Amino acid sequence: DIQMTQSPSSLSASVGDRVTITCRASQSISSYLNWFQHKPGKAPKLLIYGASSLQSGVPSRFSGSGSGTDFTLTISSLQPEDFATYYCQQSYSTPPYTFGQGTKLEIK
Amino acid sequence: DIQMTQSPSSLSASVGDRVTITCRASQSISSYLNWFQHKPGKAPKLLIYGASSLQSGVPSRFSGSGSGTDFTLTISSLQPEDFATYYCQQSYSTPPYTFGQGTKLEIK
Amino acid sequence: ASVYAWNRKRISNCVADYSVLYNSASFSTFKCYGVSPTKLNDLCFTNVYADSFVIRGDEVRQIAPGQTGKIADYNYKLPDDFTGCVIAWNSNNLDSKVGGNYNYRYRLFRKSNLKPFERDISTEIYQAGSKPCNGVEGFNCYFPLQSYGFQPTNGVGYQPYRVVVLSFELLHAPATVCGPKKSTNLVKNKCVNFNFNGLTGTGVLTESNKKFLPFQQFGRDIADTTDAVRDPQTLEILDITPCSFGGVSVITPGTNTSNQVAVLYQGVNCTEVNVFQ
Amino acid sequence: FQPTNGVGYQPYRVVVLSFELLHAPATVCGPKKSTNLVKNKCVNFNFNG
Amino acid sequence: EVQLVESGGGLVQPGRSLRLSCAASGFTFDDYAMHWVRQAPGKGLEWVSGISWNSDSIDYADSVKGRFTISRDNAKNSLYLQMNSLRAEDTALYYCAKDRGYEILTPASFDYWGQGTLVTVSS
Amino acid sequence: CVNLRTRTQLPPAYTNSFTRGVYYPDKVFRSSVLHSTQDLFLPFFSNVTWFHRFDNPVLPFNDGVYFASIEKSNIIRGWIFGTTLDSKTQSLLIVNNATNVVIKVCEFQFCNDPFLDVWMESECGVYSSANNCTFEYVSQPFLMDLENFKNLREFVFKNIDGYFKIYSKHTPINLVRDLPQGFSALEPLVDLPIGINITRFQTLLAWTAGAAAYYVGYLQPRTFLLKYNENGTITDAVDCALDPLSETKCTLKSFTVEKGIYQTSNFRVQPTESIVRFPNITNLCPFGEVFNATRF
Ligand SMILES: *[C@@H]1O[C@H](CO)[C@@H](O[C@@H]2O[C@H](CO)[C@@H](O)[C@H](O)[C@H]2NC(C)=O)[C@H](O)[C@H]1NC(C)=O
Ligand SMILES: *[C@@H]1O[C@H](CO)[C@@H](O)[C@H](O)[C@H]1NC(C)=O
Ligand SMILES: *[C@@H]1O[C@H](CO)[C@@H](O)[C@H](O)[C@H]1NC(C)=O
Ligand SMILES: *[C@@H]1O[C@H](CO)[C@@H](O)[C@H](O)[C@H]1NC(C)=O
Ligand SMILES: *[C@@H]1O[C@H](CO)[C@@H](O)[C@H](O)[C@H]1NC(C)=O
Repeated sequence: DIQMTQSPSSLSASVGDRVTITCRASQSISSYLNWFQHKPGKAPKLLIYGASSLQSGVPSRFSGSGSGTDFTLTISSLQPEDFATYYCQQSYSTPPYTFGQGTKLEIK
Repeated sequence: DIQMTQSPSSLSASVGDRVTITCRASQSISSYLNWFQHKPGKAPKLLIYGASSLQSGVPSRFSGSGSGTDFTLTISSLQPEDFATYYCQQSYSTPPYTFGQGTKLEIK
Repeated sequence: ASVYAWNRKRISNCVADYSVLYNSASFSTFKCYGVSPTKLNDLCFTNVYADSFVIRGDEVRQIAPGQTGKIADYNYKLPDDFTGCVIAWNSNNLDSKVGGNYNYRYRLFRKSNLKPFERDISTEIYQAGSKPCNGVEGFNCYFPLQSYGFQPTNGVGYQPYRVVVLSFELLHAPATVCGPKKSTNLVKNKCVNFNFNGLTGTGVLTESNKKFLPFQQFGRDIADTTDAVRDPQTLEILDITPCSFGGVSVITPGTNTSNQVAVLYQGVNCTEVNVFQ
Repeated sequence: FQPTNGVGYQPYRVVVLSFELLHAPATVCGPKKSTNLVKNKCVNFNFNG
Repeated sequence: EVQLVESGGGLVQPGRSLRLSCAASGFTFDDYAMHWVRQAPGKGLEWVSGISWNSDSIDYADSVKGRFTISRDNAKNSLYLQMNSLRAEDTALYYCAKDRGYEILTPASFDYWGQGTLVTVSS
Repeated sequence: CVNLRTRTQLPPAYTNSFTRGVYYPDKVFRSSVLHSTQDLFLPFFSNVTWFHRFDNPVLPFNDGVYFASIEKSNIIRGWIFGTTLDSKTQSLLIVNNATNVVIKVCEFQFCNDPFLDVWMESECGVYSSANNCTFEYVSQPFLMDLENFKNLREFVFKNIDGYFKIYSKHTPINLVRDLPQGFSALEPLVDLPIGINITRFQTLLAWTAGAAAYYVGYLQPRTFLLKYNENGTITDAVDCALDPLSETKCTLKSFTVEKGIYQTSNFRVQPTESIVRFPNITNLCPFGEVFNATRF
């Protein structure tokens, strides 16, 4: 079994701020991490598949990085449509698609 | 110290089935894994030295794969002479030749 | 063995089969200079050299004619006209120790670059300065040999590699290392396509008592043309004569007048090819 | 740039040296000693490279 | 085609020593490494000790350090294993395995084994 | 071993080599042609050291040896080649004793006077110990008798490309104290495939002292023009750098020249020394600043 961990718990910023959300994996996953933006009112969406590959259909403001057992996600502006919960998912170990905990982001 | 783990505990198949035995290493061992077939009635034998190198003297039905912290062993047919216990051994870390636990295979 | 003490094995009297070597997949580097690996079967060589040693990972490229380097100059040198093949493979499973294998030595300093294909065994203390060493290591006294730090945890480019190079030499000597080819029966006095230990060519094998040839095999002419050859199976002096040459001149009147021709083969005694001489 | 990046994604500092040779007085020479000058004698001279 | 037969199994009290041997006949003993393996009656395999092709590099398992002294005799193709101060947990089955390489610390593993000799540590 | 000091001190004599020392350079058959080749040959009219009394000191081995001997009882047995000859380095040994030809490459312990004593031969005291032996070879069985001159034997030894090549020839002669003026072709005998390092050598002799002598000459790279007769044997040769007339014969590729003026080569004055003239600036280039920098 593999344990997937979230360093932040709750963050707050402004409309012109910049914060970084990091996700640590207990065992090496070799850059196979995914980030999801789960708006609590509707279905979740995907932002970055793989370590640093950005899916078509979302702004290029988001940027991911990391490999092995250390990963990070950053938002450059935190625009007024970015308040949501972000999850990090691994797809490399035998337990299929283990999700990390949430990370609420309320800008104030 | 390095911990060497065996995901399966006991498996059952048929004469025309196909099963995969996997062995997970806590720390990276860089494709330096060995597989042994220990018949409980006589001396154990070697099947695959290294990650995917097959020793001369045993059928080419067996096939190994994996590197880093994830490894797998598969048997294509499980013929009536393949009932035994299989061990995975690492030869890369400072604790010399750490063996994993057994994995009994009784076909029924 | 070590770099400065590279082994050399004599190969002779062989039915040499290189097909099994080509079909093996355990060699990462398989490079040949001047000979196609698929063509190694038919060729015959007078002698074969096999040199084996172990060097560092980054130095596998340095083993080539006209190459410069520390090992290239001070340890192992290849002739510029080298022909043969080079074989090398990694040996982490055999030549790596967690504490570091210190059994492999190579030379650091020496007076001058060594001539190709020669061995150095002397372990005298190198004089890097002016202070006489007198057998005592110290300042201006560097030991020329250094030991490789081979460990299983090291990087891929630094890993130990085992090197075996095959060099083929050809000269006017009875070849003793041949390939798995069947010798057929001899047919003479006809225009054939012979092959005498790799000596290809066409002609007629007339029986001629050219001379004694007490120890000689080939016979040459003004050009590089083998005139007489000695059979490899038995001991007889065959003679090579090329097939018939010539030209086709057409004797014709004007096509306005009529449509007839007359062919002339000049310099051809066409008892073998209204016939004139 | 971050310390956690992969081996292929790490930053690299590049320094390139370029030499130009033309009909100009050579100014960057190596550590070569200069000997005496001999006249009226067939010699192999080396004047500024 | 190789043969590996051991000896020295018996019944001894705790803290007492006994001596093992192992005969090799089917190969060339002068250029291979040898290992000793322990099989508990109700557990899996465990590595104990190993020696090189010559008596240069010797390694021991953590639980058997300072108690075991593995020897070697290249003259008559026979190795040894002197166990000192035996405890009750050392009542397992001991095999005499052979290494594929010539070093005590290599990816090369154990290709040929031999039928073990059972030892008991009890009164 | 055994030391013999009853040897009168004589300076080595000298004799004209004339036109001796021409062998077949390769194993290809040519007939009725004039072939020009470049090989290690003995120069024509060279200086040959002459030895006789028992005289067998150590002699150098630069690039080859033309060894000649005229005898009546075959005092010479074999030869010894090596560098140290004290089991410190590999050495070559050849003994053509009364039994057969024996060749060994083992490391021997040679004393300060290796020699054979003798009619029958009993004393075998050329060496004391032998270890780390590598190569051996024996020829076909043949027996040879132990008892002016009648025959002349001449040998050529070469050591190149890790091969020990021996050329030999044996011809009758009616001379006693003079080397024959004539031509004799040497055919190859054996080609030992052994890569020894040889710098010095010495000769063996087999109490009664005999009246005999042997001649020694040294080879050096020279160009020769060889003439083959109708039977493929060498009949005449021209040392191509002995004198200007020889150079003319090489250019025209013939052994006869008509009246006239011929152009042979080009004269060129060679340099004597070299001079270097560089400006005397001693400041070092700023490479530390380029490499040992913090922020690019
Ligand atoms: C600054 O650069 C110089 C040369 O480019 C370095 O000098 C050598 O460095 C090596 C490796 O540390 C030493 O073994 C030599 O003894 C040094 N030679 C001299 C003359 O200093 C120097 O190390 C560089 N500085 C730093 C801090 O790395
Ligand atoms: C090889 O050829 C020689 C040549 O005459 C012959 O005598 C001998 O019988 C041959 N041997 C074989 C095995 O064909
Ligand atoms: C042509 O060949 C025949 C028989 O082979 C011979 O009689 C005749 O003389 C030859 N022609 C010439 C011009 O020699
Ligand atoms: C041989 O050499 C000696 C001394 O070098 C010399 O005196 C003698 O003239 C030489 N022989 C001939 C034939 O020139
Ligand atoms: C060639 O040998 C023969 C013997 O068959 C001989 O008669 C002839 O004279 C030799 N050739 C020469 C040029 O001497």
